[PDB]
Amino acid sequence: PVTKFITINLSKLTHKVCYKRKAPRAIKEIRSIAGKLMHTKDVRLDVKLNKFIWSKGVRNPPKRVRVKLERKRNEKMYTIVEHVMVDSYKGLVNEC
Amino acid sequence: SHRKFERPRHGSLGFLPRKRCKRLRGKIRSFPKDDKEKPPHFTAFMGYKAGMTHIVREVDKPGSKLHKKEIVEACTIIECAPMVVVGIVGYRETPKGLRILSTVWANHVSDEFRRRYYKNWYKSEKKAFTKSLNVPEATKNCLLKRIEKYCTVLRAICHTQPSKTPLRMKKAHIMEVQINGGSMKEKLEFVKEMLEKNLPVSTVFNPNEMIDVISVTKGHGTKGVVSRYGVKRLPRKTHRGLRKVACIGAWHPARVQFQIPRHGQKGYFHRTERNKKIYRIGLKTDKNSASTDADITEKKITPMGGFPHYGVVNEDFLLLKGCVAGTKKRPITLRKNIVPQVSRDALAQVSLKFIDTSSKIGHGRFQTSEEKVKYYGPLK
RNA sequence: CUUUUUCGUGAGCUGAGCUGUGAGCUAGGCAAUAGUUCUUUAACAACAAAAAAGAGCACAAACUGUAGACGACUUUUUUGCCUCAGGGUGCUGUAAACAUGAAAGUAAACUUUACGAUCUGUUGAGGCUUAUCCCUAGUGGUAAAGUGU
RNA sequence: AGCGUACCAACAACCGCAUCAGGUCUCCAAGGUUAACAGCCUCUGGUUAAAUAGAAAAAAGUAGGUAAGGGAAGUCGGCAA
RNA sequence: UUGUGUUGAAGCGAAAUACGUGAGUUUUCGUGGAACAUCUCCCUAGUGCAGAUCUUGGUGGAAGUAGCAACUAUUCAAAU
RNA sequence: UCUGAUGGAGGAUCGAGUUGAUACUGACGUGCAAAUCGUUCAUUUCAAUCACGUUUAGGGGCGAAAGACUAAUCGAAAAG
Repeated sequence: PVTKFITINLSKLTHKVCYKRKAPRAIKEIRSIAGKLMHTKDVRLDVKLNKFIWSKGVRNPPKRVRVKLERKRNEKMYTIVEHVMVDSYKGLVNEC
Repeated sequence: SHRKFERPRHGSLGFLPRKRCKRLRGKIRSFPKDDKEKPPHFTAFMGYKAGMTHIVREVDKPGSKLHKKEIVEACTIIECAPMVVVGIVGYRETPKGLRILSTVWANHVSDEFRRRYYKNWYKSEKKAFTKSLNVPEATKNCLLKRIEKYCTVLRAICHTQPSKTPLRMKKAHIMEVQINGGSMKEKLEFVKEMLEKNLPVSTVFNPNEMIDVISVTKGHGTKGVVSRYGVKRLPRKTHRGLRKVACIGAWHPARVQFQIPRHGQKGYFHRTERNKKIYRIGLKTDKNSASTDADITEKKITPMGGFPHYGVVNEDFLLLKGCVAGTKKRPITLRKNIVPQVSRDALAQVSLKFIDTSSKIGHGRFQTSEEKVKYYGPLK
């Protein structure tokens, strides 16, 4: 069990995708990144994070999202992904 | 019946099959013919494509519409960190071709060299070249004497040093450079002296010298016949599409000929281009590698902001007139001309006045970052 | 096979004695037998068992993008790499907010208060910049070890 | 008094061999811009469903955009734009 | 006319130191579970198949292939 | 005779809808479809359009006439 705060550069993850797939691609990328980082196969995105990613329509998600990954014990391990409201993104690094 | 109007065929049949190259490294098909008079010397080198810039030079062609004006030329930068000479191979002539007598190694080889022998070096235990480097000098000299006795072609195995470059690849590139020059004994001694030391570009080549480049072209995957062979587009009204060859052969022979352009792989081809002139051999040690006598500004070759997609050229390099096949970071083999060139262009002494180092990202207006900050003044 | 012995090579011993071996000389006495032939089982190479003597990689995975329809190819896997950040280099063109600031003019009070496209200052600002840009022993991370030989 | 009275009316309830991009009569009819029951966007009502999805993203096809300089030299013909 | 069948008929699968020149005939083993021959001579016919874009039925290679493309578009979490 | 209004005629004009079908000789052509799809195009006060009802039946009908149409069938329907 562990908690990390990371920024994800969604621009370089949705760079190549079509207009009509950018927000779902960002969601898929966030899930995959959190799963790779936490080494768990079951990762659950918070509904508020989904809302934030979709806030500007399918056409454009935020270029960067500051996010919190928490590991919980209930195959047994899994991770929760939560949006973190930030006033800025400069100087904001990965922390455990 | 005959064609109504003649026109030459699309593309050359001398570069067939247009298939992917076997390897990424350029490979010398044939070394320059050995001249027994010249002192023993290396005939080839390997660098990596860094990028391109342009230079200003003063023409000295009497009767040319340019002559006394300063013209701009495109140049390719090849980062040439010194290689390491690690081995010797002797070839003898047999009716079946060249046959290797033996290859002898140096006493010590770098891990960079040993890496080329592994697909998974990280998880191996690097046992290559560990117990064959403790051979006695008696048997080493025996093999060398046999090479001197029976072999007629001498080659030096040497490898690049990718750690000196910004490349992600760590395993060295290995090749053999044929030693052209004096007798077999002189060749043996010449390579024996520098059997373990660095081989800089300066020893192999000179400024203002015409050389050849061997390298693999930039890849493009499968391309249509239009972009691969240059065939003409069909009119707009064509029912099943227009980007194709209309007739791919007469009724007879009842086959498709190999000379008919088709879709397929384009690029990533092995090409040996002749007569690229060396404009400058820039040295790692000096701080004004990109300076000229009409520039007197303290600046190095790397353009302001780095070489795009490559990095920074921190080592020896050469400035080649014109363009060179391959992408950035591509290994590029440089070879001495098959026969020495005596043309006016080959013999000319290039005297360049300016070497551009503005940013090659976007449209750079400054040669140095100091110049940029001086122009803009203080900011927020 | 026994005896008389001569001359050439190998082991161990110390250019050199001896033993084994090959080729001989003298003398001697000792064998073959399956019913008339049915291939004259005769070579070579290999293999199995038992005795006697000594003798590591690759795939996958994650990464990469000099590669690519998929394979394949180029890479890296702890001075590396990925990530984010900082810096550089560029692209666009001066962000939001605030100002008894401006503004063609207008209206409402006994010299001020309201409306106002737009403009100005803070502001060459702000945003973006590799996803196939560059630099950094900067942050965090770098995962189970599965398959074949 | 007797008979009809459910439901669809196509979007899968009809006819096209089908849960078929076709066909098939009538009435109601909001706001903004506007000449306008046009186009485009929106409120009420309805929907987020379509004989599939995911990834990659080359050739080629198809439906499109944009192209320096020239401007019909193309082509049977300015077809198409 | 004179025979074989539940101690296994017809049929069918594989066969045979089998016979024939050949259409075939006759046997063996297996399977099968109820009928079957008659070559002693003769009578009788809806009596013999490779084909007919033959008829009906079944089944292939094509091939895990073409394809599952109009109607802008889906996402997060939960329940069952 | 001239000028300005008023007035609101016409098998008048543009144009959605409706009704059709010019071109791309576009797509599709083992289609969504035994005639569809896209763009383009013609048509909209009248010889206009639609529904239901009703009449005309096969060497017959019906035809602003193409041998057109008469239930995917027409230089003689379909069924037996």
